[PDB]
Parts: sequence; C-alpha cells; structure tokens
Amino acid sequence: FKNQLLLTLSSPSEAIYVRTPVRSVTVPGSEGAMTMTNGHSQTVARLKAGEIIVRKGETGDEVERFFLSDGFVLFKSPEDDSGCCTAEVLGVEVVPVSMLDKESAATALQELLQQGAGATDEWTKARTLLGQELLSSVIRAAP
Amino acid sequence: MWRSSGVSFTRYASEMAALLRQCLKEPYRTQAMQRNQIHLKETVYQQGQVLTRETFNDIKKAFEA
Amino acid sequence: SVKFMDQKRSGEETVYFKKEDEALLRNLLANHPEYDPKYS
Amino acid sequence: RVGSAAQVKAMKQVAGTMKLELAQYREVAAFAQFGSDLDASTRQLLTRGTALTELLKQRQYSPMKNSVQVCVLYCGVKGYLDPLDPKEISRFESLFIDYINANHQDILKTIETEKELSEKTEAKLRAAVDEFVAMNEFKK
Amino acid sequence: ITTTKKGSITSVQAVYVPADDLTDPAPATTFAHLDATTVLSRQIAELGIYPAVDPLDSTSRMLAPEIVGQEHYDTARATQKLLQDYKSLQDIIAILGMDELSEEDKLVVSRARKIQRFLSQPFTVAEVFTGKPGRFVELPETIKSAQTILRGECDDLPEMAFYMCGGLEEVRSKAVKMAQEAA
Amino acid sequence: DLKIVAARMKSVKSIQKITKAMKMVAASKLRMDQRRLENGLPFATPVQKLVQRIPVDPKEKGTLAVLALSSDKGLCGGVNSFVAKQARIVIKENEMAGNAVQVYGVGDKIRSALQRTFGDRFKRIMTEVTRFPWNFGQACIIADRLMQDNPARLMVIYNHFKSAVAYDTLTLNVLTPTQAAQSAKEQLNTFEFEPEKTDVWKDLQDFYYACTVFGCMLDNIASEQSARMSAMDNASTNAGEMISSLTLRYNRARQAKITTELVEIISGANAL
Repeated sequence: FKNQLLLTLSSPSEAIYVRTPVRSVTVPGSEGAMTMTNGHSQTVARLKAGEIIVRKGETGDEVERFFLSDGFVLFKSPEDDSGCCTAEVLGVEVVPVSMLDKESAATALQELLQQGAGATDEWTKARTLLGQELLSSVIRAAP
Repeated sequence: MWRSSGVSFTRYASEMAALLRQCLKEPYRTQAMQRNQIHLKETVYQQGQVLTRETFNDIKKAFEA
Repeated sequence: SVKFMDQKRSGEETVYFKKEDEALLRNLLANHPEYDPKYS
Repeated sequence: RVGSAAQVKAMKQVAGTMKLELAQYREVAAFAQFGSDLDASTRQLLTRGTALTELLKQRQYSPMKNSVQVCVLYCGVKGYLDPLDPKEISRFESLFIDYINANHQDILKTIETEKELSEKTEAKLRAAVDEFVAMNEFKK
Repeated sequence: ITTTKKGSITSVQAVYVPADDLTDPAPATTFAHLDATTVLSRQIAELGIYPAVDPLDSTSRMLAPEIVGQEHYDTARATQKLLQDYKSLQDIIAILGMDELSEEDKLVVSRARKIQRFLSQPFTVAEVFTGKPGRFVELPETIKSAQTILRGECDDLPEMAFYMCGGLEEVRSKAVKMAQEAA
Repeated sequence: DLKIVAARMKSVKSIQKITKAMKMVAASKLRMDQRRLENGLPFATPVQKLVQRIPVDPKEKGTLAVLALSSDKGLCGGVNSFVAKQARIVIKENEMAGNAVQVYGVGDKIRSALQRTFGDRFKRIMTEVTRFPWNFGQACIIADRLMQDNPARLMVIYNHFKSAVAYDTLTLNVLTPTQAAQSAKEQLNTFEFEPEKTDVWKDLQDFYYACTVFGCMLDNIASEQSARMSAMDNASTNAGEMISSLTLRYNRARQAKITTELVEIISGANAL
C-alpha cells in the first residue's frame, strides 16, 4: 500500500480508528509518554493515563486528541508486501478531550479524597491514590 | 500497587474507568453509565448442594464478594 | 396447547409475582412505618 | 358499498388519508408491544394510528357536525397530535371545539355552505390551530 | 315482572347456562329482558376468585355517568380497560414470558392481577366452606379503593395481601401481618 | 367438536402473529449485536493473538476448568444443545486420563442441561447476565473469579458467529499461570516490554482472560440471535400449517353439526 503508519485506536464501546494511515502518534506509557512512528521497533507497553495525540499524513500539522484511562499498545513491524507499518492502541475507556469536564472531575476528586480519608484498607488507599493520579491527568488535559 | 494490595489489573481498570465515566459530560455520561450498568447473580456450588446465591448490581461489591 | 399455555402462563406469573411480593414484604415496613406496629 | 360517493369533499380530503393511515396501523399493530426496539417509519405509524383512534373516540349522546368533524380530522391527520399524550386528546378536541365555535363560525358556515375544504379555508384552519396550540398547553 | 306507579318488584333470576355456552337460545333471549347482568365463569372460579364474576361480560343499564357520578363511571371503565389489557397479554406471557414485557406492561399486569384479587371477598354463607367471616363493603369504600389502586398508591403492597380482602385497610393489615411473619 | 378447533385456531393464530413480531425484533437485536461485535472485537483480537504465540497443548494433565457460555432465554435454536454436547465430549475425554474437571457456566440453560449428569462437578455459575447488553455484566468479574480459583488448564466453549444464518461451535485452550511459569516465554523475546516481563505478565494475563471471554460471548450472543430468528421462522411456518389443518377440521365439524341438527329437526317433524 504505502509507507505509512496504520493506526487502530480502539475501546470496547467504540473503535475510533481501524486502518488509519498516520505519520506520528504520541501515547502515555506507564513510565512516561512516547511517540510511535513508522519504522519504530516492535514493542509492548502499559499505559497509565493521558492524551493520545494522533497526526495524519494528510494533516501533518493538524492533530486529534483523545484521552485514555488504561490499556496497552502493540507496535508490529510492516509486512514485506504491505509496505506499511501497523500499531494498535487498546484502551479500557477512550474518550475525546472535547467531551471532558473539569468541574465534575474536581467533584469526583473531592469525593474520592473524602472516601479515602478513612484510610484502613490497602485497596482503598491504592484506589484513592490512583484516582488522584487519573483525575489530575484529566484536569491537566481538559480545555 | 495491586499485586501487593491483592487486587487484579482488571479490577483496577474497571474501578478507574468508573471514575472516568463519572468525570464525563451529562449527555454522553448518561449513555455511558447506561451502557455500563451491571446485573449479575452468582450461585456457588460444592458437589451440588448450593452454598449461597447472591445478586450484584455494583462493580465494587461484585469484585469484593 | 390451550391448557398447556394457560398453566405455563399461570405458573410463570405466580413465580414472578411471588418473588416480587417477597421483595416488597421485605422493603415495606421501612418505607411505610405508619403501619408498622413496632411504633404503636 | 356506496363509499365516498356519499361524502362531501371536505370529508373526502381527510378520510382518504385516514383510511390509509389506519390500514397501516392495522398492518403494524402487534408491534406496539415491541416498539421500543423498532425504528422510525414504523413508530410514526403506531403514533398516528393511536392518535387517530383516540380522536375517533366519542361520547354517548354527544354528536358533532360535519364542519367540526372536518376541522378535527384535519388537526388529526396533519400531525398536530403526534407529539401529544393520547390521554389528552379528549381535552384537545373539547377545547378546540369551544374555541372554533366561539371564534370561527365563519369557517364553519363556509364549510357547511360550500361542502368543500378549499386552500383558503385550510389556511384559516392552520392559523386557528396554531393560535389554539399557542394559547393552550398539553402534556407531551 | 316490572315496577309500576303502585309498587315495585326487584327481581333476581339465576339462569343456568348449559356447557357454559351463552349462545343457547334461552340465555340469548333472556339477556334482552334484564336491567343488570352478572356472568359467572369457571376459568375464574378455578382461581379461587369468589364471586367468580366476569367483569368483561357483566353489564348494567345503570352504569352511566348521569346516574352514578364520573368518579364511579371512569373508575369502572379504567378497571375494564386494565383487565382487557391483561387479557390481551396472556398469549405474549404464555409464549415469551415476563422477561420480554416492558415495565409499563409489568405495571399494568400487576395492577390487573391485584384488582382481580381485590375483587374477591369472603361471604358469611360460604363460612361452612371457607371458615372465614363475611364482609359488607359499602360503595364509597369500593370506589375509594379502586381509585387508589388505579392511581398507583398501593402497587408496592403485595398481591397476596390484596386477595380475599374486604377493604383496602384490611389489605394493609394482612400485608403488615405477612411482613411480620416474614421477619 | 367445534369449540376445540376454534380455540386451537385462535391460539395458533396468536402464536404466529407474536412469532412474526419477535422475528422482526430479533432481527433488530441481531443488527445491534453485530454492531457491538464490530466495535468490541478489535479490542480483544490483538492481545489474544499475542498470547496465542505461546502454544498450549490440550493433552496436559492437571485440574481442568471448563467455562461453558450459554444464554438465559429459550427459542435459541439448538446452540446451547451443541454447546452442552461439546462440553460433555470434553468432560468425558478429560476424565478418562484422570484430570479432575470443574465446570463454570454462563446461563441457566447449560445448568439445566448438565445438572443431572455433571452436577457433582459444578463450581460456580452466573445468570441473569444478558438482561442488558453484554459488557454490562463485565467479563472482568468472571476472569477475576477464575484467577482467584486458579486452575491448571482452562477451556472455553462458545458459538462463533460466521454469518447471519451460520454459526460454529469452538473450544479455546487458554493459557494459565502454571503453563506460563513452565515456559520461559522465549517466543516474546522479539517484543520490547516497557515494564519488565516479570512485572507486567501478571497484569497482562488478566487482560487476556477478560478479552477472551468478551469476544467469545459476543459471538455466542450473535449466534443465539440468528438461531432465534430461524426458530421464529420455523414456528410461524408450523403455525400456518396447523391453522390450515384446523380450518379443514372446523369446516368438517360445522357441516356435521348442521347435518345433525337438520336431521333431528326433520325426524321430529316427521314423528308426529
């Protein structure tokens, strides 16, 4: 086909891309953010939160932002006959940034801190901390 | 943080997607919590002779019990 | 076919509304304490 | 077996439509208990059929005139009752009747004299219907 | 047998209906001669609903808004509409099940079933069959209870309590009792 | 008689009508289920294909756990029949070698099918699941229950949805922690794991479990709906046939009644 990057960005409830040809795609790995392009090595990574940023070949400058909660990324080298290199970004809940809110975000953060103030269980403390992480990411990412 | 707390990655992912769904805008948030309600009925057996039956409508109590 | 359908319907309805009546009998006295003789 | 030959044109113009609409309702009646899953172009038929059936309902020893009948069936077939709660149609009808008998006796006399529903009377009718709906409030 | 300007004869005739066939000439000719009608059924008596009156075959010349007020007329017609809807769902329930029915249809079925249970009441003459004591239910009480049941105040109350209850208050008393023995 | 044939015709006509209505309803539900499939399969295929690089031998010895997916409503054709057939086959094959079998299930139909025969092997059952759409009753819960009850080898029986008139029953040999620990996972050395393999494997395996159940049950639901449409077709056809037969019988009995009453009248008129 072409020497592009075939992205598929998918959640269970909606597949946003299937074989979209793009140039570069940034993704928030569990260690830190990183950007996949054509030629990138075969790799697997776990994601933590934040704003995937897609950049089509037709766009170049224009972008598309999507918020991801958690999931995985799988970059597969290009088949010899396809001429094109593929990537799969799986997310348990993938929203756009247009559909996000900072007020309900901060309210949920407040209620999470309220629930976790009675820190007794390990899972409750951990859930409070991880909710703090994700909600801070939502706040920093929303417009 | 979860193999120490005795928690699964699926449980953590679900319980965090719940909070994200709570941080949505109302028109899409309605459809989200709609398409992500819960209704299950677990039924535990031991060589026949049911030990217990219990219903679940919440993710946290479903993963806990 | 006639007694078949009738008895199947009657049994299904009986079971369904037995369950529902059990639930309502559980949750009655809370939401309607003016009848509860515990407070009388 | 006589048919529309025993009908004024003012009634033809609405009955030729209502017959087809009620036939479609009779063709898709059983789907009323499963309409939650169906699509438009099949829920609209159910809605219009229910609205017409509730419009054709009538009270004992309370007959109407042909002008009033034509006005009401125009209000019914022209979609001014689809968005309503059906239980309110008996009110709709009653209020509309009182309104027109208070306000547009000229319309009623014209329909009774010419035995036709011309475009001018139709415009007057749509005007009166819009005025009535604006003056009044219904559930759905 | 008719009222005149000198006196009055209120008559009550029992009409045997052989093989439960109302198309027989004797009942057919007798329906036209009556002011009030009350048709008893086996499909209903099998449910223990006594008196086993079919309210969709029973009629009366008196049931009009001008004689009995609209509180009575509309209540009666709403009851009949509910019962006809429940009868027009029997096959859907027998084939598919309650799982397919919407919550509107579930609420209508529950109300119809509750109404049927409410209608049945014990009789003093039947005490040597049932053992239960007899009841005399006045008409305003009946209209209040039917209006209540149709309005939806008592949908939460269980159907069993409704059964064999002379009055709504009695229904409450039996539901209270059944909840106490439930816990 | 006449009352019998008339009641039968009435009931069967109602049956046919409701059957056609439910046919259309099931077609709509199958459309929406195909939509959920097309949206939710890409979420599962990549990770399943990744972990399937580690080949599982179905001859391994150890505590088997058989997860049988099924429905909760009837009129689904014979899909749950085929599921329970494959499950019986698997159980009778794996209990000969001596592998102790446990049975997990989804739906009341598999329970009713395997109670009398394999009810001494039940472990845990779920039902009232598909009242709503699928991921309402998240597969993550069942996967967590499996991992908490960690068996040595796991099989998953379901119906693959080939097309609107064709399905196929399958069994998935699924990798477990014992089978992962007994392998060095050299096949994944071509892949870079951003967290280390030993720390990310346990979190990847639960995702694999969840995704496996998810797609399998979506396919089973679609196959169920296709079989439901087929069953509605066959039921409406049989109802039409029965209506024809009962109409013939009704007309016969009508003529018989007429002749009998007329002969009675004539003999009572000639017996004077």
